[PDB]
Amino acid sequence: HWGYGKHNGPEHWHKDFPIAKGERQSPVDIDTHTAKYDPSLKPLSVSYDQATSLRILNNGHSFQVTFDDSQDKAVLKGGPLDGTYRLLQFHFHWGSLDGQGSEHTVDKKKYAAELHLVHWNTKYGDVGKAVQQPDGLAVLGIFLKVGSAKPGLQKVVDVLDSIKTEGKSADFTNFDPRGLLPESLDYWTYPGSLTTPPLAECVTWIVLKEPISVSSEQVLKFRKLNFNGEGEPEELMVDNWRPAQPLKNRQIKASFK
Ligand SMILES: NS(=O)(=O)c1cccc(NC(=O)NCCCCO)c1
Ligand SMILES: NS(=O)(=O)c1cccc(NC(=O)NCCCCO)c1
Ligand SMILES: [Zn+2]
Repeated sequence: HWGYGKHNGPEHWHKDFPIAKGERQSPVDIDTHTAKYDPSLKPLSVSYDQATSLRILNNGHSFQVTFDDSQDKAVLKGGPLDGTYRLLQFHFHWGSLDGQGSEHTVDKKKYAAELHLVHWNTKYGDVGKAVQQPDGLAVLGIFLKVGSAKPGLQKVVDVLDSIKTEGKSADFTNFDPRGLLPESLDYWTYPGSLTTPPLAECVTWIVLKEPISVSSEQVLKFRKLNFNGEGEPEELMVDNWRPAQPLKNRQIKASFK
């Protein structure tokens, strides 16, 4: 199957997912001197008060926390978005070294990791329908920088021992994703895609200006996860990021000056 190694990684994906070479692929480099401030962009509305987390799981390419999206509990609205998008899951991408790991870059700078909070457009009824639409998903991307610890991440970090290998999952109820946000909601936005197969061109990307700070010990625990399943040769889950893709006929807009 696909992965992030030399024999199944991003340079190979197009052979099974030809949209990998499409017109609105993600991630991209955000050139801060080419992004345009758009004073028409509304502030984001992050309404996570009623979020209901369910499980945390190792799916062989990241770890993911899932949420009950059977009704408008945790939603993302405003910003560039029309209508209401429900939080479905979040997951991360990270590096083997602190100078790499993020998918988006800022002026070619790579961050140690990147958080993706994945939301789907309720007008399409279910997520499978949404992924077929150019405005079906909104992913809120947040950079992780190595510095002080992020207290709202520690509960995630402390359970990763229990989902070391692909296919493992654990209960992860009563987790508050608001603890993963930075102070500012200033953002860049552009139309793009999923950054993993199937690479569907269905995502409004909203990337926050302000990174969150996580400690070295927190990101070390990401790097102890495994791509493999139990009983298989161990392969550390590191460098699960796609590099920046051609911007092509797109403009990145900024909500701030
Ligand atoms: N899904 S994909 O990235 O297009 C892809 C393309 C080519 C091979 C793979 N999987 C592979 O196993 N490639 C190398 C073979 C190692 C066999 O044990 C996935
Ligand atoms: N990395 S991302 O653009 O935020 C994103 C968001 C939502 C879905 C995906 N891609 C996938 O879930 N691919 C399915 C992989 C099958 C095993 O879990 C990527
Ligand atoms: Zn992602």
